[PDB]
Amino acid sequence: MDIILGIRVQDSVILASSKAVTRGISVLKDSDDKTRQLSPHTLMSFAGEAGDTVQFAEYIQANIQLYSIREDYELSPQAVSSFVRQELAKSIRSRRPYQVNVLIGGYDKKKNKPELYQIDYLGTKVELPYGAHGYSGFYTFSLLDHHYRPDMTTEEGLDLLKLCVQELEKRMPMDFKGVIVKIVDKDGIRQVDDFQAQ
Amino acid sequence: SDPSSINGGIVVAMTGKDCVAIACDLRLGSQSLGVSNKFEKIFHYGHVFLGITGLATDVTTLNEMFRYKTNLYKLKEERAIEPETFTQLVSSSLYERRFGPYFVGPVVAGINSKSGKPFIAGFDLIGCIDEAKDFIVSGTASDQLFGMCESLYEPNLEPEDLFETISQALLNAADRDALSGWGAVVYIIKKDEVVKRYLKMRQD
Amino acid sequence: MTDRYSFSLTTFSPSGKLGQIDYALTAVKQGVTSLGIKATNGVVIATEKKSSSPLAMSETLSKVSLLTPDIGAVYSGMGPDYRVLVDKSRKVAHTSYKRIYGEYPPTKLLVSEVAKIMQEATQSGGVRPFGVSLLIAGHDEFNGFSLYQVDPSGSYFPWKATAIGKGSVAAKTFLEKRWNDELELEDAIHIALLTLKESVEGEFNGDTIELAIIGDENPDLLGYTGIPTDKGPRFRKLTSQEINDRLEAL
Amino acid sequence: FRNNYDGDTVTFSPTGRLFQVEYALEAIKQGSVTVGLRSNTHAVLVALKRNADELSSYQKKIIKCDEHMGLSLAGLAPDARVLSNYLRQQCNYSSLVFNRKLAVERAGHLLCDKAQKNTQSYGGRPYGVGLLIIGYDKSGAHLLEFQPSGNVTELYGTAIGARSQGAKTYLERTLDTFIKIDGNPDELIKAGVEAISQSLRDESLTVDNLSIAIVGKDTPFTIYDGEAVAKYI
Amino acid sequence: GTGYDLSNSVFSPDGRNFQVEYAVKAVENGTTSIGIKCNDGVVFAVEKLITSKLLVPQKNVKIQVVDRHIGCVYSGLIPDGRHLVNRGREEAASFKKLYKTPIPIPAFADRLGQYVQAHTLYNSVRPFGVSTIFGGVDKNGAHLYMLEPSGSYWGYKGAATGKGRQSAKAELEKLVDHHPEGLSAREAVKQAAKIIYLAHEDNKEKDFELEISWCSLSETNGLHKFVKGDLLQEAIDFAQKEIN
Amino acid sequence: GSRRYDSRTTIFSPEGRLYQVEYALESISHAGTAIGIMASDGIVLAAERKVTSTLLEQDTSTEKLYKLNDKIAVAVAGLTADAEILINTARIHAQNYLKTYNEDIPVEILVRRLSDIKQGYTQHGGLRPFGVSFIYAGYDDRYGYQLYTSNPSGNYTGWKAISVGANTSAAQTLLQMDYKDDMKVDDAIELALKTLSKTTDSSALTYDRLEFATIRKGANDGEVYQKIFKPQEIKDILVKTGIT
Amino acid sequence: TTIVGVKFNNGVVIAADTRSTQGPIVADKNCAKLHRISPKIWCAGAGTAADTEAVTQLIGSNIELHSLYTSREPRVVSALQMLKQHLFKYQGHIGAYLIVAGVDPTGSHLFSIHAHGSTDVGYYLSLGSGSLAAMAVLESHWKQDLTKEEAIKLASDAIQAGIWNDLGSGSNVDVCVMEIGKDAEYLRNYLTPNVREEKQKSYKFPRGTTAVLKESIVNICD
Amino acid sequence: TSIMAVTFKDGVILGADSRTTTGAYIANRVTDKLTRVHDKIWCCRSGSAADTQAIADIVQYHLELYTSQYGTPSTETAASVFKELCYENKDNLTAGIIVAGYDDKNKGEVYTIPLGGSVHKLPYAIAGSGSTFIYGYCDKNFRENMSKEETVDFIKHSLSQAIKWDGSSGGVIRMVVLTAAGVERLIFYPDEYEQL
Amino acid sequence: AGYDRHITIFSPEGRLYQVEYAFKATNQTNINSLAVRGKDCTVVISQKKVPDKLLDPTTVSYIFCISRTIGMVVNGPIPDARNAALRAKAEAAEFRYKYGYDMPCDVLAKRMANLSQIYTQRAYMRPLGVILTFVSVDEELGPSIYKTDPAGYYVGYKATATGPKQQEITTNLENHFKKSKIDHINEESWEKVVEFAITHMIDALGTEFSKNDLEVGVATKDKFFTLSAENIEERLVAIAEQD
Repeated sequence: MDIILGIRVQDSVILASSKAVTRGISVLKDSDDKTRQLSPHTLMSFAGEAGDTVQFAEYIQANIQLYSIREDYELSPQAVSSFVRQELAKSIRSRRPYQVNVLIGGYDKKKNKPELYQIDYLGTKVELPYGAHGYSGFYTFSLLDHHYRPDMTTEEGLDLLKLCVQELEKRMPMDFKGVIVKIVDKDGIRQVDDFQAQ
Repeated sequence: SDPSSINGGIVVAMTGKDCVAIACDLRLGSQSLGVSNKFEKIFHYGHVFLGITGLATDVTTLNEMFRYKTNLYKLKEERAIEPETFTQLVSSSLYERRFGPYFVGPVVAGINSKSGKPFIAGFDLIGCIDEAKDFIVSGTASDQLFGMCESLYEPNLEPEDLFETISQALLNAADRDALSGWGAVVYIIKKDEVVKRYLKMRQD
Repeated sequence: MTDRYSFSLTTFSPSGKLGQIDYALTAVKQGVTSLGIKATNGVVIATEKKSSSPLAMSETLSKVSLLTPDIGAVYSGMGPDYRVLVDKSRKVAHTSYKRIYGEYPPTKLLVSEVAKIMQEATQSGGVRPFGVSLLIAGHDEFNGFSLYQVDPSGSYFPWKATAIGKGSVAAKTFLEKRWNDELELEDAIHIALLTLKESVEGEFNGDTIELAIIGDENPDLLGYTGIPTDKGPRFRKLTSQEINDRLEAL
Repeated sequence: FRNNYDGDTVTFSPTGRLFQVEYALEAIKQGSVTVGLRSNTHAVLVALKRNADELSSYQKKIIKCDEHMGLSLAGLAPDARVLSNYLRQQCNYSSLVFNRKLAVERAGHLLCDKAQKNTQSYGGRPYGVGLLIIGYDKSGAHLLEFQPSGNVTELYGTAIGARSQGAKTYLERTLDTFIKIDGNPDELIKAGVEAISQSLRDESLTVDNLSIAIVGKDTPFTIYDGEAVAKYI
Repeated sequence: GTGYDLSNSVFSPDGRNFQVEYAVKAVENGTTSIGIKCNDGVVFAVEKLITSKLLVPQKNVKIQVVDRHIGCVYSGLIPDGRHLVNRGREEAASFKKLYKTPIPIPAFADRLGQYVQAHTLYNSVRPFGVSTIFGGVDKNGAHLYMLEPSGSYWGYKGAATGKGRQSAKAELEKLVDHHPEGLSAREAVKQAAKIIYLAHEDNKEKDFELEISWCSLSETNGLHKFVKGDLLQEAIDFAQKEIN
Repeated sequence: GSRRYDSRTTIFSPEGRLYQVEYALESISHAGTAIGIMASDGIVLAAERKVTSTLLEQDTSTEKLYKLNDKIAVAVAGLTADAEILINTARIHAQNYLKTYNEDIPVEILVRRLSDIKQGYTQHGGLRPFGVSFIYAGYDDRYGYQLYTSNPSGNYTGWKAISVGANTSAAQTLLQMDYKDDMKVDDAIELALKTLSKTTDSSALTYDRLEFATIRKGANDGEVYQKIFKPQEIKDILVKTGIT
Repeated sequence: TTIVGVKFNNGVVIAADTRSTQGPIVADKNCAKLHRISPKIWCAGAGTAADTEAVTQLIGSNIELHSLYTSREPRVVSALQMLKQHLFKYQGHIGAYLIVAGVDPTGSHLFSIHAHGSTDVGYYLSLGSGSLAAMAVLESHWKQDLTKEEAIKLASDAIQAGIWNDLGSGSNVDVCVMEIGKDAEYLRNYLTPNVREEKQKSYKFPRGTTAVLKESIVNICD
Repeated sequence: TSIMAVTFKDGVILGADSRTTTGAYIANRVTDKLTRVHDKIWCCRSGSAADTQAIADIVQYHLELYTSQYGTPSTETAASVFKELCYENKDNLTAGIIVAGYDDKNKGEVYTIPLGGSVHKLPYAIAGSGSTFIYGYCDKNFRENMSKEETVDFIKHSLSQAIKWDGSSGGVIRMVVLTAAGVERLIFYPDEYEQL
Repeated sequence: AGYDRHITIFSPEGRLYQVEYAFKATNQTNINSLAVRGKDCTVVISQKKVPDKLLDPTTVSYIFCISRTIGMVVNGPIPDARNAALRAKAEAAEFRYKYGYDMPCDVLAKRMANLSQIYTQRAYMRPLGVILTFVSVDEELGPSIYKTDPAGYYVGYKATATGPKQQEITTNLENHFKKSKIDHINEESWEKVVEFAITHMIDALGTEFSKNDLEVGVATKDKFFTLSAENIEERLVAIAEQD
């Protein structure tokens, strides 16, 4: 599968997502951004079935933006993830389920704390310090189980991810073409344009 | 494939002297991959406790469903639902999905606020109620749990004693199951108070 | 064909009155008197069996009906409307409660269901309100004994004692005089009989009066034995004989 | 009286009348005249096309339903489109399913029943148009008259619309004559134009004003307009 | 008050349904038609007013067949009549499909009866503007019926409706009295042609066309058939002769 | 047809007003008065029980104050039965929200949903509107204590103090006269009782004729608490405030 | 499971063992398999437990409502007809196999229903995995015109054959007697021939045996 | 299962064994396969017991409502209702039904509706798993217009043979005689027919 | 406003005029009927009037066989009567199918009464202008008479009468029972109960009857049937040899 990683440090949540989009024998694109901003402080990454993936991300984005406008308020990260979980949980028992896994990284301005939610296509949600979807988790959970620390700074988090991406670029069979990294904190969502060699 | 073996997990309930205990492990994995060591499977509505094993998404969904129903029930009845009544509510809610069931193994534990009598019950995924007086087990290590309970259990244990018995039953059963363990939490319930303890256990 | 009456038949008039409900209440007013009295250990509801012909068998017509083994109902107004309401009440007690919680509904909730059905006949398209007022007496573990009145509007209220129908004003006044919070069931039955006598013109006996109570459990009316937690219904219709015995002590 | 019983088609008057149906019939009378007549080999339709301005066209009044059937309308044009379309479908069904050309008599029964439904139900309205149906089937030439009341009748000839009474008396007179115009279409048409002109008064049938249609033994229902009718004025 | 006659299913203070009654007016204003029950069948005849010479003779048939053993004729609004027959046909087809045997006349009568009565139950529909005479032969004899706009119907020895129902009924009553043993299909056809002629006096202004049909166990084998050619003329004459 | 009996409950008057809404409001104006007052540390809901008797069971009664949530409650002025239909759907909407977002529903979202349901009976369906006006008292972590009001039209607004039902004009003037932004729950409780006391169409204002509720954030805790006063409790607060 | 039905001179009796199993594991050593349709119409089921239980309560609910509506005692043939038409509709997907017995104004009755919707009538019946062991007994001792006592014995012996010889059955014997003129009498645990012997040791642990990482009080009140 | 219907001089007779098996196990050894859908219109069922019972119950319902409106139904009409149900629902049914009835006008009649839902009127009919074994016997021994005694004998011998070779058939032999005289139920035990 | 008299909604007096006018229609046929209970039978008698000579007397009836055991006599216009008869038959056949036993006389009555109550509450359905008298020998209750009207009302009777001269027949029957002190005709045969019925029909109406002026329906254990002109003539003869 594609690489979808997330790590929650002291005051931010960082999401790293592979850039490759491959079909059969060809890597069609190497600059794919597997993410959608749901609200100024909530970001969602996704991996899964070819078309379902974006259709789901955009459908969720549309709903959150609608709520924001209607209520002139921003739902908390926990609120948004519960909404996403329910959508997936409905889907799994529908005619053709959405085959999409997501990571929701958000900064809760009311609690002043970053939050990372991992949710699979079945609607299985869990809140974690770090998470991953696909085969990635098989090399990153133990890596992070070892190197991760609660009080880490955003900069330490990025170095921690770099350690993850290097492990993946070493042992994973596929060429996922690097990752796009985004930070979610009290000031919003920004993209680290320099990870191709940080 | 088997919805009941994807995430893993166990729950066990026991009756004692004017008390009941309900325990569960904390694991949540995806086949061989352990994913979360903080996934609790016990919930409560008023003084009624519900543990749920099986497919995690359904565990979560069912808890939100019963919180929702017990909330309306309280607003209408003007009293908190009792263990016996809740057991019936769980049963009918499960059977209502007879041909598209929730893949879970529910367990109810509590003390009837009016009779003070301890109560526990189990259910299969479609609602069949198992009402034992001693213990109820559920999950991927249920065989092991049945073994430990049948051996370790004895009637009218005092809270402090029932705690040792329930904990040893859970702990040793979980250690013979690849998909259970990774932490555990035990609830000791009494008419007046409820104590919650996290156990120390193997992390492999 | 096809009911094309999809609009309300009860609407607000310039004064704010809901005509059809008002008229339904007037129908209730012409109806035979009925009352209910709550004692400390029971409730009694009663009414007159106003036989429409000496050739008719007044027993084949019950104005007092069992809804659940611990809940009974009586009325004043249009008998047919009551009959269908009883059928619907008995069924809603199952579909909306027993089949979900495995136990019969407490008096207040079943009353709430009936009231809902009646409110809908006040707003749904193509119908008229029910021309009746009911008195529902019952018992349930966490609420004890209770008595409720449900009017054509769907409104309901709890009572210590009350009367509806023909001579309700006089009957209520008489009840306010004899009622106290220490009455035992037999006392209420007695006061009930006295109140009903003032409303009856002709014969007053166990064959012209219909009376039932909600009291202790009747294991003898259960139909089986072997289950301790099942002690029998609390609802019991008094027999013609049981009524006469109490009339001699009138 | 009437005013209290003409609110909809689902109400009988104290004398057993259906005013909405009668009012619909009135739309026909207000319609331009059209005539129909048949011999034993052909059936002809002659219709007077009416125009709004001298800058407008003369609204068509003849619709072809199949190679062997067609009709002329008087009254609400849209209602004619609906009915003729239903007729086109019934003719079509007969051919596709049974490989059989629909009998004019059957077409009449079908129309009668379709109109009858809008005279016994609430919410609908009767059709406001009259139709003259001509056709050649397995039993020769035919002419039918359709009224919104649902009444359809087979005749040798007839006319509907404003002043239709003129042409009708003429045909009832010329009967023995035209009914024998077999094997000669031009004669049958001329006999038709003569019947129709018996209802003129305003003007005289011009080239872009006259409309004729014919069908027969070896003549598929075809419509003639303009220059094509010049040789008949 | 008033206005009880503006809506179909409304009961007037005297328990009547005025719209049905107005439907009857439409029936009495119609052509006359009759039915005569003979010893092994039934005959149907009807008056067909010749509006003009333009009406192709013998072409606008009024009597209708249902299944293969039933005849139906009616007076009033013709379209309503066809409507009722279409229903009867669907009704008969349904009965045969499930029970195999063609529908018995009594059974058929009720099918039309219930359908017609149904049109007096709601204000969203209008009652039927026709009285229908119908019948045929079945497993146990011949049966003649007449159905009113109210949905009311009974079995008859003879029946008439329309403009000249009184003349007809008078004639039918004579026949009933002078033939307790029973008329024959052959006789009934003539007798029917006569009554239509006699009853045509209540409309003697316009010329008419006679139409007869019958269903006899012996004369038609229990199948409904129209009377044509020689048998028709022979009946026409029998009338023209006794009309003087 | 049916059209004849259709009142057309959803049309405009020549002045652009909605008949049924106006008439439903007229109905509400005869209902027991309900008052709502918002303070810095809580909210007070008080209502006068219209019509009572010696035999009415006040301990088991509730005709004006209902709990919708653990953080939201309403005071009713109008048809009790109508109110119950709306209250129940409001309770369901609150639970759907909780199940969807795992957060209690913000007070305004719930009030808006209920008001929208009412608005519908105003624009389509041909049914009569609900003869009810609500005063919502609730608390959420975005706006804290809030007081809203909705009526048959489906329109809603926020208030510091408001009244619905009978004599709101008099009640409003009295409230607008003694209310002060820095009030306190206890001050409000007293203001509410005094107002009802001066607007009542009854002799005196006794406890058996009242319903009281408060939503406070008990200092000794940190959470929000709803308290629907019990008969005795009302009798007490009645003497204390000097109404005995 | 082992369930049986036996008619006698003035009524009918049904019995069943009390073992509930999930695969080879005994989940409930003393469940009650005898269900009530109405006061005097009892039922015993085998097959998908949730199904026998649900189908029994559904028809039971409707039987009560029907009884109230007709002012008559429920009839066994009504429970039979409603059950079978329901089961038939679900083409066997509702795995309920039942033995319904009872007394009503028309007499005493004994029927068997299968998941697909077919019914049978008889004087003695058995269903369940213990079906054959029980029937071997019934075919060996049944006789016409049994006395209430003989019936209880025969039925009781039948469940025992199943308890001892069938792995799908065990524990106790539950009985319910329905006599034409009296109330139905439910005899829960009429027999208890399988009491667990006193254990050889007590496994009561010395307090402190279990290591705890964290503790706290749980709030129940609102 | 072995079932048959035989028309004779005075009407018609239906016969059947009483064995119902689920595999090699005999679930019922005294089953009553002669099913009444009307006073003098009965049927013998084969195939799915659940299916044939549901069919019979519906047919009975239709004939009861038929009687209420049009009087007693012909045997042909009863066979027609069975057919309609079996044909129209052929994909979800496994039912082989023999309909037999006595009419005063038509006397005794026999109609067989096999698996497909087709109908066949016959002098006599045999069906069920055990019937294959008696096609030869019945064909050689059947005669039209036999007497009640002869018909009961023909059926008793035919079925005893079917029971003899077919393990799915057995128990007792039940018969139902349908004539103007009424309805008569007959039963024959093993110890009698086993030695024929 | 004035439409509270066209559809079934309340009048300011809480009355349903349409239901009252429906009651009026029940006498439109100017026929009287009565029902009495024997020891083990139930008899219904109804005048039979056939004015038109063109009618087939055999097809004029107001007695119906609803089921093998239930009989129903109707007082009111024939079309509504047949509408009611067809429904009752369908209802009786369905009950037997779903519940496994014959629909009881009183239950069918309640069912039709409920259906009637509905026409009384829903505006698009008009009440039927008929009164239905159901009879049978119920397997649980014995001889039974249950009558339903356009109001949705129904009750059981010891005996009852219906039609224009219902009151005269009623008081006649009332007097007889005040005398006998029992609630039924203490006769063993239905023939005699039918004779009692017709006898009192004559006394009360002050009229003599031929075999074609009456119509008789009888209910016995497991069967309800109607008598033929001849079965009745035999009855008329018997009563004649007493007066």
